[PDB]
Amino acid sequence: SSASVVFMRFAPPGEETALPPRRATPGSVAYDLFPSEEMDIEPMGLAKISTGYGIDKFPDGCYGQIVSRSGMTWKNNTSVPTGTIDVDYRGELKVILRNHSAEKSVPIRKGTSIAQLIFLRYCDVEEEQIVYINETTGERTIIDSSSKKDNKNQARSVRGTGGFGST
Amino acid sequence: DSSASVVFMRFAPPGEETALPPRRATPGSVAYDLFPSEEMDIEPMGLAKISTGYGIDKFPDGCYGQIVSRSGMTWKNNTSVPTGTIDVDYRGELKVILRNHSAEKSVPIRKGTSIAQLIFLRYCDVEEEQIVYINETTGERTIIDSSSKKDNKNQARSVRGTGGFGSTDN
Amino acid sequence: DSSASVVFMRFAPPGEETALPPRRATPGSVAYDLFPSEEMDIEPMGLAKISTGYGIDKFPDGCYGQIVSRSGMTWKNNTSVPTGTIDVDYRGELKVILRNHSAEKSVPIRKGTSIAQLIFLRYCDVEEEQIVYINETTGERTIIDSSSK
Ligand SMILES: O=c1ccn([C@H]2C[C@H](O)[C@@H](CO)O2)c(=O)[nH]1
Ligand SMILES: O=c1ccn([C@H]2C[C@H](O)[C@@H](CO)O2)c(=O)[nH]1
Ligand SMILES: O=c1ccn([C@H]2C[C@H](O)[C@@H](CO)O2)c(=O)[nH]1
Ligand SMILES: [Mg+2]
Ligand SMILES: [Mg+2]
Repeated sequence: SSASVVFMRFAPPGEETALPPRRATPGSVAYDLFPSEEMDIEPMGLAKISTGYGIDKFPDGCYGQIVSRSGMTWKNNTSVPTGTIDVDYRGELKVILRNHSAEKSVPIRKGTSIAQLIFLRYCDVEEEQIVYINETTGERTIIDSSSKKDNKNQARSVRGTGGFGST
Repeated sequence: DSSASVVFMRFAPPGEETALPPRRATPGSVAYDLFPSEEMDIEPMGLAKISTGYGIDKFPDGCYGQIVSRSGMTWKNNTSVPTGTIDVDYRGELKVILRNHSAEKSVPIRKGTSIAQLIFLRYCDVEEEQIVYINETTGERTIIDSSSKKDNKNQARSVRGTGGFGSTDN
Repeated sequence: DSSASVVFMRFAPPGEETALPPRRATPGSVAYDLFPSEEMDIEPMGLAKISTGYGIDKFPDGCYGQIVSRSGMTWKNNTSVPTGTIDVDYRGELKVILRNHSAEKSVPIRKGTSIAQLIFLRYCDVEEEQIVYINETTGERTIIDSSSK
């Protein structure tokens, strides 16, 4: 089960919630996220929209990146300015959507997907070093070095449901 | 070898003028410079959809195409590329979405100057998925749904074709 | 082992005060927090190029560096990081491009607060490429060009 994902639905079974993440076509690279509640983003506004789902299990070597959908961007003059989901995040996925229109509001509706989640491959660094390289001599001075187990320069040990500048 | 190869498809017939082909500027460049097929001026606070003249016929194995902004275009012209996720079943022409954040200046779009860059990023094409409800108090896990890629769960349509830019929205 | 190791290069000499080093905030954090070398206030609707004090001497195998926005700086300060693609031959100092989307408020850039984050993303360094023309009506394929890295 290498190319597998487990989404966690925050609402109990039988309770009403957002439409589940879905892949629009067989070659779609991302899951369309839907809003749990409806709203209208005011001109020049910034919204944090709940999707009703979290990620219980990520595919191996991947993290989740929320990116904009081209239709929502172009037709509604928006952007998704952030969307990096850490692999220890246990909370609900929230979409940050910016309205760039000075006169029009953006409709957020239950049947229409607001952004998409892609599972990107990244390197979870095991070893790191900070070096100083002398521009004139070429001499390398090791300033510091750490292994992932060292948990050096850490904000906290457990992310939990903490996000949005929680560190 | 499909693992490290790409095939771009040119939309204009061979005996016709078109955009400069996607190309990597340096040996360490991670992305292909994209060029416009036609010229325009993006008005202050404007948003443009620019034709590049090319599509992707074949992606490198396990990769998709991500259109990202160029640092020069972003900084010198006060722009952004607010979207750029290319699906591996997309058969249409790549279009660059460029936003002008300047209130006073227009952005010049010219044939010899690159407007964005395209990176082939490694992603997971999910084969098996589950939706679960986790009750941490009872230590229980209720499977709401499960699907394999071939189940085509909650799909909009079978063939993407040349459809993009909200083609799956109502 | 080059497969999961990184070497950051500090631009300031060792006896000099500089930006806080790139750090992963929690054990599950996928990105390194970047900090400013100097303090500033980004004017309303402004765009800043902020020095971080560090470059990348060595990238993990098959990875490049992508500077992306932090959700706190985006949401609390009404910003975006509109660019951040670091090429694997880049020997300069990483600079964060931060846009202020507010019309009335300035963005404070302070030494102890991270301004963006750096992810080591896996990408394909293409070895072979072709440009083809596909005749929609006939299905015939004409190779326009082909090149190896
Ligand atoms: O667009 C975003 C950005 C972040 N987060 C969550 C997950 C992430 O690990 C944490 C802090 O970045 O907040 C979201 O829900 N959506
Ligand atoms: O910036 C973008 C975003 C999308 N698309 C196309 C390809 C993609 O698979 C489809 C649906 O987003 O639209 C582009 O050409 N450029
Ligand atoms: O946000 C950015 C984008 C680019 N660069 C550097 C590295 C890259 O290889 C070069 C050209 O894009 O400029 C930065 O320092 N910061
Ligand atoms: Mg889509
Ligand atoms: Mg963080």
